[PDB]
Amino acid sequence: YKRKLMELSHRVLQVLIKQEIQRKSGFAIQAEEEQLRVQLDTIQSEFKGRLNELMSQIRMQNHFGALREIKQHLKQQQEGVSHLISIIKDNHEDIKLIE
Amino acid sequence: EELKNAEIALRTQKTPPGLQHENTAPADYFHTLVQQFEVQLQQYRQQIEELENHLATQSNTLHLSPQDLSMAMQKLYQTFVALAAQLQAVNENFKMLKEQ
Amino acid sequence: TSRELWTILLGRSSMKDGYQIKAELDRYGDRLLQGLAYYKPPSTRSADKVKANKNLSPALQELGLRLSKFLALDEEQSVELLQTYLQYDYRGTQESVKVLPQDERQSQALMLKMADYYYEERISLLRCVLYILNYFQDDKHPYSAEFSKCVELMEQKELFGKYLKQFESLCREEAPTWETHGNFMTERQVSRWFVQRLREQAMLLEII
Amino acid sequence: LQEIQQAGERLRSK
Amino acid sequence: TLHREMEKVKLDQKRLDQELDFILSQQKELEDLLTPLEESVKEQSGTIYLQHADEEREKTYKLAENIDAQLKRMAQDLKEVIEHLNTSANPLQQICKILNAHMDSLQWIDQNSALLQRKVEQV
Amino acid sequence: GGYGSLFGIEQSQGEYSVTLSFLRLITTLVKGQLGSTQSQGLVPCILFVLREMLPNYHRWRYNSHGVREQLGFQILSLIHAILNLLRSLCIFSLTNTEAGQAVINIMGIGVDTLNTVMLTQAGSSGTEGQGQMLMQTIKLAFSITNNVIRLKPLEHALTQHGAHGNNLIAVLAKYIYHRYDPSLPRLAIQLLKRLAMVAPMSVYACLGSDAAAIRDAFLSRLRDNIEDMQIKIMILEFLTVAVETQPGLIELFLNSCLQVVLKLIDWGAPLLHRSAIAFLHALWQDRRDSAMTVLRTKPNFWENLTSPLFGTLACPSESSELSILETCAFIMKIICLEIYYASLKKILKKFSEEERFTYWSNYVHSLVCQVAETEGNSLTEYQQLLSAWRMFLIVATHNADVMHLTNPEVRQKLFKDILGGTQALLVVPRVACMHLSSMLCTVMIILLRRWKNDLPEDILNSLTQILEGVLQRDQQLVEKTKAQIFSALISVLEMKPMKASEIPQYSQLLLNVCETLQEEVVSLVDHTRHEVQKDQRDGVCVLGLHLAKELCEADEEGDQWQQVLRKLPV
Repeated sequence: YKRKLMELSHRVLQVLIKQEIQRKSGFAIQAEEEQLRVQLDTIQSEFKGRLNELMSQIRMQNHFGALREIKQHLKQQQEGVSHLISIIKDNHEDIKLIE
Repeated sequence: EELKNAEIALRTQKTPPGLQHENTAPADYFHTLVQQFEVQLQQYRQQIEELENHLATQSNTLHLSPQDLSMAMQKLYQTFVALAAQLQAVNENFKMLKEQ
Repeated sequence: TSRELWTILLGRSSMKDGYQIKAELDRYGDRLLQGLAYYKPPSTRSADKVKANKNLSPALQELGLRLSKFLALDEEQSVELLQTYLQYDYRGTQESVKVLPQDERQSQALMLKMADYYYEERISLLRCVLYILNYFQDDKHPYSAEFSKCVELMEQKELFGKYLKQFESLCREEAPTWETHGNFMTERQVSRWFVQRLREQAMLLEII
Repeated sequence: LQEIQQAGERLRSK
Repeated sequence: TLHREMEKVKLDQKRLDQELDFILSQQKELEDLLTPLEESVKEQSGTIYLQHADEEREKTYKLAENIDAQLKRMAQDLKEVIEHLNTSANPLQQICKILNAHMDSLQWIDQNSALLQRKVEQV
Repeated sequence: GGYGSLFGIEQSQGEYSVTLSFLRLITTLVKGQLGSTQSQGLVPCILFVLREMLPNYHRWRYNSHGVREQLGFQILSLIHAILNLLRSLCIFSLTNTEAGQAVINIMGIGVDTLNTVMLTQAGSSGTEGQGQMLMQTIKLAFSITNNVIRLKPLEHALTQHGAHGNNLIAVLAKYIYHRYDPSLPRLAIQLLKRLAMVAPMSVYACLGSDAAAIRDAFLSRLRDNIEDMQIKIMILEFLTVAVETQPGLIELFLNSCLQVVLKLIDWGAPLLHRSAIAFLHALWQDRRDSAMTVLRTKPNFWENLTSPLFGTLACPSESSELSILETCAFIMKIICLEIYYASLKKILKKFSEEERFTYWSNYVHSLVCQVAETEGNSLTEYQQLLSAWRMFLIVATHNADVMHLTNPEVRQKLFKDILGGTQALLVVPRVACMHLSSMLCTVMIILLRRWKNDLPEDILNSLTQILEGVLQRDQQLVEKTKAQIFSALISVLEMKPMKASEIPQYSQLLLNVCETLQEEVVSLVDHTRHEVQKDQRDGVCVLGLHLAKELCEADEEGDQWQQVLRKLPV
């Protein structure tokens, strides 16, 4: 269902752009809209090669895949965090009561 | 989202058949669609650098260490300390207003 | 492609053996001999084949028919030149060629570059003939005797009359018009075809 | 490891 | 008590099952809806054709869609990278997973804390 | 100078025969090999040619077409010919002044403008048109930047993303489209390899949406058979280099490139297979796990990868193709690195049954001996091949079963051969022989230690003569050799308890041991005294001490020891 959501979403974007193409034409896509379009081309000009590098290192990792003492302090800190969380939530209750 | 968007596009395409104009909507739509992919690009590059540092460690990785635990422990201690300081600011502001 | 043949005769290629140069001359012999007449005008049979050549995507066959109408060249030769450009000259991935015949703008740009390619190909064939004639007797050129042999093969079949007739034809061709050449034959294209015919005349006269 | 990479980065940042 | 929670859990399974099928009937009725958009966009094209000339930039919105698609591939590859990183995941990796959980808890905690501070400021 | 007035009047009027004549004279002067004392007088003219001519020659009024281009071209010709001989000044000017960006622009005119002006030539002079001079100027700018990068703001401008969206490196890469003159794309590729060695931004980044296009173009241009074998090896080296300097592009390129390497590994050209197997060895070295796993999955990968080792090479005295030895070297290196980091087992069992160890050792010995007889033109070849045999035998002994290196007969053959090789190499009186014998010594030491239980009189006499030569040597370079030969002799005596009567030249042996002991001991004494390199002296000391202890334990009567202590106040 999620793949279908992304796919029909791309399709809906297609139908939207095509409806805004067929009708709104007529030397009418103008000043403010033109500004929007220019800002959009700009952002499009504003990475990809880093992404190829990401896939690269990821393939590298995918192929590469192909302490009783410490637990005490770790769990003590976890208990401390569980102690602090509730006091913060009480802060929030006091906030809502203040509003 | 996607269903109702297809619905709106179909409805606007239906009203045009007789005579209409519903176009500013898809304009703002393409605007938001670009604004979305904007952050995802930075995400792609940040993940790039993440995989880079990971594999940099992995070429070095043929061994492990015991100190990183103590480092992360002291850092998480100062961290939750700052977090509780922030929560204290929040409780004190709640109390200031609820006393006002 | 004539550009490759020319670059080969010019020695810019890693093929340095004389026999291979002789074989390449033999392969391009018919085109070198027929000269500018190689590119045939549109003909019904070639068009019906371009449609019937089932190996082609419909978008490609349509772009090719548009090209044949644009440059008044046979549809089959248009398809061949188009495949040559898109497989050797296209500065884009083999992916975008799937859509460029669907996108009208990309199709028009491809048509323009293809007309440029056809003209340049004619010029390249002429330059190849020029070099072969200019080095056929100089014993210092690495392919000298191969050149004299190709030149003798060209002379034995009366290269003179063929080049003269091609000169006359290029001299009496009516200027390209949008009526006969389709939507693309703008004034820019009229002047382009004119300068092209002028260059053809000049090169043919130099060859003579 | 993604959260852990992020958290290594953060605790290092502090 | 196990039987009690079992009754609740079977209720949850049934209800989520029904909700997924409802989302699916949405994914279908929405394909039907996206189709009338297509036929009416075809009508709009066959009408705009019945004019002089001058289509608008399509080679730009298509590039926008392509940027979206490339970002989608990037997110998919990031999912793959996360999956492989897990596939790589001694006491060491236990320490790392636990520290990551603790840091994530610290992050959501500071999030709730700032939410409280902002509610107070609005208060 | 008087030429400045003519230059000003030419710039004002729009014809530059005076300036061009000045340039021709200056180029002949700088090229005519004016003696070192004479270059200093022309350096002001050089600064004039570098600072005022090249940076503005684009803006100067051109009364006719071409003359601006030829002015720039003569400027670049002077610059290069000076740089091809002066050096420091041209380098500093190009790297810190406007000349850098000017030549950058000359390069960045883009291949399209080039080909366009190329189609503008109206006559047979397609090799002699204005476009020919233009391409000459472009290749000049390219070779210039190449030399400048080789000999060393310019780098920042070269990696900067131009303000118009076309990063200069992208314009450079697009030159791969130039199909009339191969030297231009070859030089662009050279600049690309250099920048990948030196630039910090990923080539994919500045390449943008054309990165994949350029990749496909490269794959086609390499795959084609009419491409220059020179360009072929150049691209193969480029790939290998990116494997060690450009990770992003190195990943982008394989996508696939491997099929080409397989096709070339089906005698195509020794250099091609050399560059290819080199790139492969490098990828296996850098732990390119994605690449390693992907390859190791391909069928017959080990078979087609190792087919070159199964052949027989010509004797090292004949003209044996250095590429064959270098290939086999990188191949054995890949096999090692794999086995260490880890079809293969079958290939190894074959090679062992194929006695490949025996032929390899015989050939390595012949090569070392040949290098020795020449006292160090085939030197580097035999050296690398010996490094190969060394690393091979090492990785073998570390896992003898995997190598099937259980044969004590083969173990003893190897030990004796390496020993005698160290000997013959260390016998030549007149630096190469030193390093070679030192490598052989480290090898023989580790080997004897591992194969002691498989491991004598002739060995004693040989190590005796060897220590003798090691004594007649200058001290500062023979220390490690002395220590090695000593541990060797110790192993020779510990191998079988022998009385002084069975030790040939035992008198001379103890004599030399005493001489060395005395010298080195006095040395260590002075060294420790000046301390008012700490551990090695004491190590050698204790070593000689235990050595003489055992030697005396062999002589219970001390009569020879008596004559010795009488000869030396030890």
